[PDB]
Amino acid sequence: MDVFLMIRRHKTTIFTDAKESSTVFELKRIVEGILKRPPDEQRLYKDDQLLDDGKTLGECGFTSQTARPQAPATVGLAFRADDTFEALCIEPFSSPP
Amino acid sequence: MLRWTVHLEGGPRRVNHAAVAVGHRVYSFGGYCSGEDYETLRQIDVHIFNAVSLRWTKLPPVKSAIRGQAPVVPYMRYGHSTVLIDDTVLLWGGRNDTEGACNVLYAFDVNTHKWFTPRVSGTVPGARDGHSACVLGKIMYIFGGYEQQADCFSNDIHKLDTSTMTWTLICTKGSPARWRDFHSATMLGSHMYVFGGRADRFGPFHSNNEIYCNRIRVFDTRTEAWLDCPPTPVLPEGRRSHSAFGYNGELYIFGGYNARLNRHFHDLWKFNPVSFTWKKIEPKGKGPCPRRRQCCCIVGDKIVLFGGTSPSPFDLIDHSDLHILDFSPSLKTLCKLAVIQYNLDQSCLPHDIRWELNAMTTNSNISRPI
Amino acid sequence: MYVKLISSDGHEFIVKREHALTSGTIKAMLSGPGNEVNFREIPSHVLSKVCMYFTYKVRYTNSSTEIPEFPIAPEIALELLMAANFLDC
Amino acid sequence: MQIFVKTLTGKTITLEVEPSDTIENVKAKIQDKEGIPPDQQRLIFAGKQLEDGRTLSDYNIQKESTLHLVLRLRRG
Repeated sequence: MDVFLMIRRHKTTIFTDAKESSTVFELKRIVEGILKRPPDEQRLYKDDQLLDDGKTLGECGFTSQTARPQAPATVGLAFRADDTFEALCIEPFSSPP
Repeated sequence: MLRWTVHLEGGPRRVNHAAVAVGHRVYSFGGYCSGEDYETLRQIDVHIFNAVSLRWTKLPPVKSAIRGQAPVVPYMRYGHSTVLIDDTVLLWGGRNDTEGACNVLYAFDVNTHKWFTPRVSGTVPGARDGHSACVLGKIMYIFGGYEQQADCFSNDIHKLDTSTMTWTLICTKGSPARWRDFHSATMLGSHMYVFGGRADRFGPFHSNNEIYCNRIRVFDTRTEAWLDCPPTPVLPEGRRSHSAFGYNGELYIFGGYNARLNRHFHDLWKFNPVSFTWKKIEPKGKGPCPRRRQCCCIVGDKIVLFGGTSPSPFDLIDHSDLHILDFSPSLKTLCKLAVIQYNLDQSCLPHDIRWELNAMTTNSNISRPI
Repeated sequence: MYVKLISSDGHEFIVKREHALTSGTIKAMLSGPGNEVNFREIPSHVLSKVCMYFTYKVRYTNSSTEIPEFPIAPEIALELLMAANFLDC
Repeated sequence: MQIFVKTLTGKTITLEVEPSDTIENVKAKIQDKEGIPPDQQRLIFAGKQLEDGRTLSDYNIQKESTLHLVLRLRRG
């Protein structure tokens, strides 16, 4: 049912949930209302796989069993730069001692 | 989600005691313990568990108010009941081995710690042990137990109206719950939910037909009627000496003992009165060992569980330990548990956290191991 | 609706405001006199875990179905405890 | 002759007795053999509670028969 996500770009990390049945485009519109960039200026990735606007999250592989609130699944985000898109780049979190 | 978060030793070693929560402190009264004296004239006992500092204390003996008068305090007993109404514990019922059972109402002020015996009127219930007591407003409801004089299980409801200190034997409507003792009765809204207990499958007398109830029974206090209620497809095993408490509108029962199976329990069942359904709950963490006739009290989102009897690794032991079940553990609680579990160095931590870590890991000194 | 929690090492965490309210400290900070919060002392690997705890707490409150525990690695437990204590959560 | 007393949990206690012995006598012998005071004892045979005054032959308890022992639930 519900997938719990981290949408990550550079040093930005969005925590949000969605339905398995909701679409990548719906995911892009959540990003749009937060980061003020429209869907046509966003690329979303599951690891290295670019995600299509019209696939549902479940169709992309996100399952509630693997996107739990205490272990959210990661979604990469890349923005359009000028005529081309920036490379997908996620800055790692710091590390414990 | 819910978890056993504290396990502490060195409390009072008691079973068949009675306890209420006053704020964040639990008051425990009386109870039995093997090898200790339940024949001679002893005053009943009050131990207080502080659920913030996680310390047990004990109140000093009651002194005579005036020279020549005896101290006002119930004699040491077990199988009694205690309820809290405003600033007053009402203690009733129970027995010791010598004087048997008495039916004098005892009142205990939780702030001054003075006992008194308010004058009552009406039809006083006969002395008994193993009854249930619960309250709604100023009314205390006594149900069941084993009557000492009649020598029988009871299925009466006696209500004490503490506004006038008047007992009424309630002429109920509907099919009353079966005569029984060491059951529980829990108020959810205006309805009294009666679960478990030892009983006889034919009547109100011992006859070598002992049974362990599990068809929950519901008493509406507004209409003073026993209700007919839908079947429960799933239900806990029959038992006696479980603990019962209502939390967030639902009934919970812990532990207990079934003599037909000769089995002690440490399970946790939730009953939802609205769906009228049962559900076995699995808390995180290692709980208490299977045991009976412990006491359970609610402190915010936590249950303080302590005391009771269980088989010894026929060979029973009484418990001085105490458990806390936390329905909604904070992240700070989960992290203290991790720091303890992984045995990490605590000397980096700020002193407020260290005080907490210490509190949940230090025994009290009411008792020593046997 | 969302708020931004910035860690010491400069990571930005954007979480539902209702989730962040799980922290009494953040609750206080968002209601200060006269929206985002800068935590100069909490690094990103700790603060990310705190946000996951927010999500877990709100999702599983008043829930009785069996669920996984909130995992706390030993290498993070001391810092996480200090963070939870500072954040009152 | 001999009789047995069994609680619900078990633990047979075979006792040497004669039909003339009262139910108070059998409670006495039980205390000798198990350390249970007679006031916490309740003996039941054929679903009837045995009075402390009547003897064994008054309730038709012949050789090899078992009485049921019910105790005060001091520990619940």
